[PDB]
Amino acid sequence: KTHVQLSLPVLQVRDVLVRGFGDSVEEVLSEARQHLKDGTCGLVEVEKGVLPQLEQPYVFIKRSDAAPHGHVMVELVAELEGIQYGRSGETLGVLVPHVGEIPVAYRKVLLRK
Repeated sequence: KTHVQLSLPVLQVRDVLVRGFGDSVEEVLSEARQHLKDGTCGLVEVEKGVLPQLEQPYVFIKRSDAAPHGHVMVELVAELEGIQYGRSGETLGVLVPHVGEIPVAYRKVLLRK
C-alpha cells in the first residue's frame, strides 16, 4: 500500500535513549522508514530546547494534506545543518528509535510509504 496507518508513541525528549537514526540524511530516512515498518519508532514533539537535545540529521514527520479515520497524512523530511531534504507541511514532531520508553500520548498518522 502507498500509505499505512500507524499510531506513534509520543516520548518526552529527556527520556529518549537513542537520540537519532544515524549519521547521514540517506541513512536516517532509511532507518526511520524501517523503524516505522517494524513498530519501533517514537515521536518527540518539537518545542524550544528539543532539537538541540537530539542528534542530527533529524527526521521530521510533516503534514502532507489537509485525515482519514483520524490519521493525519504525513511524509518524512530530513534536516542536516539547516538544509531540509524533502518539501512538506507543518511538523508534527521529530522521529526517534523507540526502545521501550514510556509514552505520554499516541499520534495517529497515515504515513506515505
